[PDB]
Amino acid sequence: FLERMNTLLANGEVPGLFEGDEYATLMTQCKEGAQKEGLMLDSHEELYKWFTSQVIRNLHVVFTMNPSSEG
Amino acid sequence: EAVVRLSCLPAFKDLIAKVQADEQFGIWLDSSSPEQTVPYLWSEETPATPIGQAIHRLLLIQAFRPDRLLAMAHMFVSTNLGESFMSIMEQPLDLTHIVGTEVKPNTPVLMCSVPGYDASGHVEDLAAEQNTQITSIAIGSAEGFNQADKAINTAVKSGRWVMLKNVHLAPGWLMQLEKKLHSLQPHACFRLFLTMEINPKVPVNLLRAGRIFVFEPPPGVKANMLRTFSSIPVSRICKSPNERARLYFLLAWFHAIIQERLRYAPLGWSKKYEFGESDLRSACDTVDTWLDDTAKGRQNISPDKIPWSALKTLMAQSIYGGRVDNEFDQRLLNTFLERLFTTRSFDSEFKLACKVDGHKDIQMPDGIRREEFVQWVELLPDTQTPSWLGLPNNAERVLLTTQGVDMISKMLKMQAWMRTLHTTASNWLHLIPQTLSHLKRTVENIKDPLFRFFEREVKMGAKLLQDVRQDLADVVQVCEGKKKQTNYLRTLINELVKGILPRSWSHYTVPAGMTVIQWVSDFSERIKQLQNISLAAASGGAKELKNIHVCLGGLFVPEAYITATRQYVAQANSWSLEELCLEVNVTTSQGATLDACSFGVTGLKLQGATCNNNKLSLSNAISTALPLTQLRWVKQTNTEKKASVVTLPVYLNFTRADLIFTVDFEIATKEDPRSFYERGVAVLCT
Amino acid sequence: LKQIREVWNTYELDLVNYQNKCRLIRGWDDLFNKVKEHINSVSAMKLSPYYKVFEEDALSWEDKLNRIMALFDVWIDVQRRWVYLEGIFTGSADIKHLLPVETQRFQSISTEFLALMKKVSKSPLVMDVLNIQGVQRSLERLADLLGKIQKALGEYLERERSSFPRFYFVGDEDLLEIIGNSKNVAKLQKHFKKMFAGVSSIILNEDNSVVLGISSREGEEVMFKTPVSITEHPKINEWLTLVEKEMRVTLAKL
Amino acid sequence: TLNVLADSVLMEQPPLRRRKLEHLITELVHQRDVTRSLIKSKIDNAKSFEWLSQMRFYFDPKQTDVLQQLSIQMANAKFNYGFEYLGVQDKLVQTPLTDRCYLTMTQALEARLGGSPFGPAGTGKTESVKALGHQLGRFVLVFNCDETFDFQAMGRIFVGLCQVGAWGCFDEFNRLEERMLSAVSQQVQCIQEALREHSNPNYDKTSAPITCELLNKQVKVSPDMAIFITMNLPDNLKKLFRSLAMTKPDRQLIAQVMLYSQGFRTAEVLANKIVPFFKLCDEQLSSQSHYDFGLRALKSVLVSAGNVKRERIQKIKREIAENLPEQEILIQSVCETMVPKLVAEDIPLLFSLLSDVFPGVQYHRGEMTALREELKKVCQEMYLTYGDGEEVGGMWVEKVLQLYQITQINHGLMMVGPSGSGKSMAWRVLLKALERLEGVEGVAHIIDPKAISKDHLYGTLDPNTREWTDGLFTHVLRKIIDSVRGELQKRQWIVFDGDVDPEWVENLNSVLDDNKLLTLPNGERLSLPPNVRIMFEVQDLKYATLATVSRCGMVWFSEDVLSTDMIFNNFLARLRSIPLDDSPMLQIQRDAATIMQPYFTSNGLVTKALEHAFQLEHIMDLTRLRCLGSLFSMLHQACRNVAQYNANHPDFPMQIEQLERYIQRYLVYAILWSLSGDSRLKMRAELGEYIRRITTVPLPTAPNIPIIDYEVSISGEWSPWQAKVPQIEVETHKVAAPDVVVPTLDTVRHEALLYTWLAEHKPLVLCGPPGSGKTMTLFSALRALPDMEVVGLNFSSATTPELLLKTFDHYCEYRRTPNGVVLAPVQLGKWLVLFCDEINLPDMDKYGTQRVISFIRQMVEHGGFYRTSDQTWVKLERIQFVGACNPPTD
Ligand SMILES: Nc1ncnc2c1ncn2[C@@H]1O[C@H](COP(=O)(O)OP(=O)(O)OP(=O)(O)O)[C@@H](O)[C@H]1O
Ligand SMILES: Nc1ncnc2c1ncn2[C@@H]1O[C@H](COP(=O)(O)OP(=O)(O)O)[C@@H](O)[C@H]1O
Ligand SMILES: Nc1ncnc2c1ncn2[C@@H]1O[C@H](COP(=O)(O)OP(=O)(O)O)[C@@H](O)[C@H]1O
Repeated sequence: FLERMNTLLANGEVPGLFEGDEYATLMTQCKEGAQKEGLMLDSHEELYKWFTSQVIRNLHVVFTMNPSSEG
Repeated sequence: EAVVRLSCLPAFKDLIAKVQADEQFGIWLDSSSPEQTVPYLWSEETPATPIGQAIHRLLLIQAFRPDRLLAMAHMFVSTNLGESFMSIMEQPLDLTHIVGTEVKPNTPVLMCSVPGYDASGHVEDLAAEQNTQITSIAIGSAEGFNQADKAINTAVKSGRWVMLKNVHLAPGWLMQLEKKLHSLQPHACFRLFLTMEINPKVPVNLLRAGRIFVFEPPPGVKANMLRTFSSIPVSRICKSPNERARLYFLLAWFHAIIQERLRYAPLGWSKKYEFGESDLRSACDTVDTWLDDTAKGRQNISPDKIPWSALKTLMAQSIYGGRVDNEFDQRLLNTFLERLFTTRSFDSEFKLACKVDGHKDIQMPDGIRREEFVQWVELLPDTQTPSWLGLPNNAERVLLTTQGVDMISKMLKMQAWMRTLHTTASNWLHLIPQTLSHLKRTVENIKDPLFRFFEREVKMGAKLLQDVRQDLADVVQVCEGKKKQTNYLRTLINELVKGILPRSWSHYTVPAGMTVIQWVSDFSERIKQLQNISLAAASGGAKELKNIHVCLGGLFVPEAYITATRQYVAQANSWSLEELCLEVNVTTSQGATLDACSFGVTGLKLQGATCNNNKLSLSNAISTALPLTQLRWVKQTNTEKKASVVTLPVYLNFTRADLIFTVDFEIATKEDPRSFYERGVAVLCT
Repeated sequence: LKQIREVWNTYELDLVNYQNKCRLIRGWDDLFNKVKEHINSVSAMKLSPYYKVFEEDALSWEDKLNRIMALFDVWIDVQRRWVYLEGIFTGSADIKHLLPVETQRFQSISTEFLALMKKVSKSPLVMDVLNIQGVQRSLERLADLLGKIQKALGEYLERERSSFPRFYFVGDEDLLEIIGNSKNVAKLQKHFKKMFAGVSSIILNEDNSVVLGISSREGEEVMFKTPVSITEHPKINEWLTLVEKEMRVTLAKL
Repeated sequence: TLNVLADSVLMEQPPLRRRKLEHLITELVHQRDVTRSLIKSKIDNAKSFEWLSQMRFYFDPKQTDVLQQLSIQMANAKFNYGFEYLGVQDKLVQTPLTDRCYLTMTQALEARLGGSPFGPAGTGKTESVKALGHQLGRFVLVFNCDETFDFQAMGRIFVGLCQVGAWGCFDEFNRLEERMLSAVSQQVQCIQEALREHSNPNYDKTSAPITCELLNKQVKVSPDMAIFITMNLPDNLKKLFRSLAMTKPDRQLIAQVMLYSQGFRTAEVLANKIVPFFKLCDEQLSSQSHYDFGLRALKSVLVSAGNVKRERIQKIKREIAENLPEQEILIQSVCETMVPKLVAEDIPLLFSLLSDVFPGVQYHRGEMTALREELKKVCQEMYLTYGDGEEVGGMWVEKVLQLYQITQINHGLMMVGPSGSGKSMAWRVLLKALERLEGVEGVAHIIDPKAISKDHLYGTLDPNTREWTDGLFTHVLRKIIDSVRGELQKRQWIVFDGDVDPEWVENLNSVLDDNKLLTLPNGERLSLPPNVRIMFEVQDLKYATLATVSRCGMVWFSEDVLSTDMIFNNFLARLRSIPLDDSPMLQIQRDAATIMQPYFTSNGLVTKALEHAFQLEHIMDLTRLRCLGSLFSMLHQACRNVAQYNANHPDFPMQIEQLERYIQRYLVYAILWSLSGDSRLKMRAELGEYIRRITTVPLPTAPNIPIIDYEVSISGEWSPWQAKVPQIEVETHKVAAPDVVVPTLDTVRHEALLYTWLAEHKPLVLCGPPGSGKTMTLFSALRALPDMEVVGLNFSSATTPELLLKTFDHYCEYRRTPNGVVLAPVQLGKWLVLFCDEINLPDMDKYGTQRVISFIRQMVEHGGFYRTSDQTWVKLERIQFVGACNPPTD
């Protein structure tokens, strides 16, 4: 979990998450979102970059922790 | 030193001054039991309560004659709880009263026995006197588990006393039994007995939920011999030539002697060997087979025809020497077997043990049937000194002192502490010497084996000193709170508070379990001698190293020192290493001149013997100091050693677990080597 | 339940080829964990009070999930046993002559199993194959037959290992190789090393029909005083026992 | 008979007859001591124990039963001889300890008990049990209880021991963990209790054979079988097993008997010298995990000494005659086996101990002039330094010769030493020299473990289809064995460069031994052809099992074999010959080398600076090769600055005068930034101050400013960095925005070093406290380069080489074998840099190896890796690595 959040926070994208059918479906929904948000559809890599930037500007992760500094 | 520490106590301010007078103090100190009457040495005017005098005398006994500490503690318990408090333990326990009334049928009676002992006979006699049937069951068979379970199921509804034999073999089935015993039992007469030896793998849950009875083999040769004679069938000892009865008596004597010497493990046989009933059965089988082979018929065969060599060799090399690890315990096993198993053992004046209790002897029973040997054994005196075993009489004092220290340690472990840990760590830092220097290395002295050994020793000592200083200063810093402890520091504190030596501080051989304060003290002494060695090496390169009167006990690897001395002597001449043998000269004056091949060592202690000039003689006072023991390497002539010399092992600790080397000593004109071997004489570095 | 009603509509069996050029099922983890998750979800929803949108949508599919689970957790055992026994019966020779009834029963069983595999391959849909009648009963029959024939193979291995007890030092696969390659004796020489202490080879005749002696790692030969002919003792255990006996006798005479 | 045997072992014998001879010397020596003891003891009666305690043999041909013709009696035991052919085996010297073991074990066998020898490992408990079992002709099995213990097999193994009459020995039975120990103890107890009833007083004659229960069924127990439990014991077996203390064997007696069986006159003196020497080597020599001074090593040294003596006498014959010095032959055998494993500190110690135990005699080494000449030709063209003794390069060539000797003897060689020693160079030069001298081609397969999964190293079976797919090493072994392609005339050296680890050598333990066969999970066996050598090029043996280290010989490459002078010679030889641009470049390189030669000598500027920098403090552990390589890369850039200067100025090229003053100052600049570029500013100032007092290169005039603050420019002048920091005014919308850098002192010099070390395509790691500006300093130089495209990549604890693999698949394409498979970026002409965020973050394994770090090292050093799909070597074309990390103390 922390390994995934490391990439979700530092870079905002998780590379080893969307593979195969999930990747294609994500491309479909994100290109549809680009069309309904007035955004021009681009190549797969540029569309993925736009999706990652959309995640950057539309995702906030909050961590709540024990005040135990040893943890 | 004990007087000084006791004088530190406020109740004994005047203790040197008061012991100056009262010339009876020496007689009291030499008294056999100086706890019945103890001189008044505490400075108290008004207090006269019995408890106060008892505890003051207890502290005095800890100071003077600590071997009587057990007896003094017994009298202290007598004063604080009446002179009948422990007497219930002396009488033989009666299982009927305990089991009938205050043992619930839910609770299983645990028939705990020390290994080498069986306790089924007690409850068998219990059932015989109470005429209650027992469904005794042996544990270990796969079908035995099902049979025991069926007996449990069919006995709870009828209250039949179930018995399991050696149930400690199976821990998982015992867990299952403990879990299932929570279910209620219809019958109240039910009593469940688990006979099991003292094995640490036995479930703790069973121990909590059951009544634990501990049985031990009563100490003594007489009890051991009664036990052995009861174990051996009457038929197996009576048949064949009548000499087999005396052979069995001799075997029982030997087995009892070697088991009662196990109690005096340091001074007896170096380590606690397992000499249970299996070895005695094997020896009995050996005697049976060899008397059958030698004496085919039933005639009274002559003792000269007894296969003495076969029995001695088989019991020294195969069934009793098969568990002996080192050379010297094997040598003493051989000494016992030669002394006992001989054709002279069938005479009438043959002594089982000489020098016993000063000048008396233990005679052979002139018997032909097992009955007369048994009657002789039961006629043995109740009093038994360690001299029965060949050991000196003060082995009892040594054992009693060890037991007293063990009781003190147990009570100490049966007892915020930031400040106490801080002050003890600061005291250690103050007492422990500063860093160790090894700033001498020239090309010409790399050839010197002594320099190489001393350099490696000083380097290892300096590294370990730096590690100990850093860790202990870290502990100090954590004590005030300006530094935060970690996992290594946490376990270090856990070890230091309980006074157990940290595993990271152990890099040289130390006795198996000792107080950290003793470790710090001997570490400080070792560092001090290493600083002296380094100073000598700074003063001179190859002249002072030879003239170092080094303390062999303080070296981390003294065997490496012996090897380096041999190497140095080999290089000094054209001789090779294997062409040298060690010659040892004990002197009196510390300023004795050292020869070219001679090497002086200090701190060696001789156990159970003393030397006038260089000739050993037996002494009742153990730990005789050897001042300036000189080690000489000489060209060996490959000749046989005479019969007037003994080879003593040289151990490093009070415990005899590691050999450094062996020293040959000329004994006096009266003593014989066998007595030295059986008295446990050795040389100790510490 | 929305995703549950559609996950079964699109679900391939993911067929794979075999060394015998036959179709098999490789997917088992996704075929068990997903079904268990779906059945747990439908059980929770039926138990849960919040179900007044799905008054009857999972009871008609809970039995479907149970049928899937039973069919396929029998199918996995069936296919594993079948591939293991196929390897045993095809890799080693003389399996037709030795245990003929077992071999013919396994041939009929393999014919039925391959027919079933062709049927499931023609329609690689799990719904399309659950609708086929008789699949469950045929599968349980097939599994029980496989169990019996595997037990019989184990019993035969035990009875052949009981004779010439040196076979207890080799595994099941090694002993199957030993007892199957009766004609190709040259493959036995790799197993004599573990069955004996020092014997590594057997000195055979020119046509490898008479055992003239034994050999070792170094190459030291022990010619038999009386050679044993495998022709007169065709069974392998018989002439192996005779080789051991003649080795003892030859050592004694020498 | 002993004299005839000893005269017949000096001459030439076949190996089988040699072993028969040696067995005969062993027995006849034992008989000689036994008879001599009987004579000295004045034994007259034949029933006396002193004779009756010896193993005695009674043979009666008249009996018709084969098994009972020979009877063996020890003291009162009467065993028959199991007439089972043992082969040739190996014979133990009957020392008094071995005699006591025989007596005790035979007594245990008559009592229907078991034998339980105990003591330290290497004493001979298992071998003594096996020797006793072979003396009685029984089929003895040894079960290794430390590891590779097949529990499922033991059920039928015990039944085989029962129904055959075979023995069983458990080597280090206590090494078993409690779970399997308890069940093995239960089975052993069942067997022992079944066997104890064979000696029933009332049921001695067993009409019905006694059976036990092992496989949930009754199995007959033959009286001939036995079980032995060697240790280093459970309460089940305490009452059913006799124990013997095998603490210390008689090494002097074993050595003397073995030497006498090797034909050595005065074998007693040689034994009583060599045994104390092996004792000293365990005390005076520093403890290493690979040192073996035990009994097995002593026996190996003794047999090698016998071979050496026979070689000497047969060489003298072709020029009875027994006048050779035996001690010098023994010393050569010791030194030809122990010196290669010795660390540099122990080498003088070994000869000091040799002069102690064997005074006066000296060790003379085989010259091998034939190979030492082809080494001079393989070197001097690979730009390496050659030596012939105390001269420079002597230690390295001696290590190469020792490596050659071990390759001749063993087949699983293991080159071990601190990183930076010439291990890889040694074995490469040896391979080329062997190919030249013997005319046999040498092909090296550098398989890197810990970079791929063990499944991809060997292979696995899919539990559904049961199809077998081979791993990397397995496929290499297939291509060596199955396909010939000059098999016997190609030297296949499968170097396992990396870190040694138990997990991937479990399968190799069957290959390193004399078996030379690999057992696969599918059951197939592949036998290693004799030309194959399994070479382990590793840095240390901290995490190597005793089995793997003891199963193969080795040569230790200490850090002292490769001196700094050798590395400087390599740098200058490559500089003068290899063009930096792949003709004027060579000329300027030779001029630079000539100018900078007096500093790259023994002592001098670079050596003194490196020695002084080693006593400073750096953020990372200081490695000599790291600083030297960074210095060499910077100096290589200093020779490209001249190339660009000449290109920009076709007329008036910089002559030797300008070049000299440029490179003298650039050498100091590169020394300062390479030997102290990983340390604090105070350490940099200290190194500069030390340089100022030991150099003759003109330095900055101002003493109050450190040399680290200046630049050499191109005119050979110290231009301060502060003169090259512009004053920029960023527009308002770009205030503190990402990827906005304001020039300063650090960003103008670190950028210079990044340009220097990226123009070489050399991997680098930026180390510093968090937020100090490592990432910003890099991207201010990467994206400035037009063709240096950057691929963002983040390293965490769970990072594995598969991350790099997916990055390569997404951004790079595999060329269809132009010359082998080559991994190249999708776009042409552009270089990919994989920025390594927190390169030291990945988790330390339990065996001290980060898999991803080793994976990227494989392709930094060897220029590629191995695909896991077809097990073929793929080569990186235009892939570059850059790292960044916080200090390791964090
Ligand atoms: N005479 C020489 N012989 C060998 N290497 C030399 C010599 N002179 C200089 N060198 C340099 O020393 C290094 C030798 O290290 P080598 O590549 O053999 O080590 P490795 O075993 O691959 O790795 P590591 O030392 O990190 O374990 C190379 O950089 C080589 O250029
Ligand atoms: N009496 C002996 N004579 C000759 N070699 C011996 C003798 N005792 C032990 N050895 C050698 O010692 C080596 C290791 O002995 P081993 O049986 O492994 O001891 P352990 O089982 O106690 O580790 C063996 O290779 C063996 O050849
Ligand atoms: N010239 C400069 N020197 C140092 N730091 C700077 C400079 N200009 C900007 N910074 C700031 O320093 C920070 C360093 O960030 P970053 O490169 O992520 O640190 P690191 O690479 O050490 O993790 C940046 O956020 C940047 O805003």
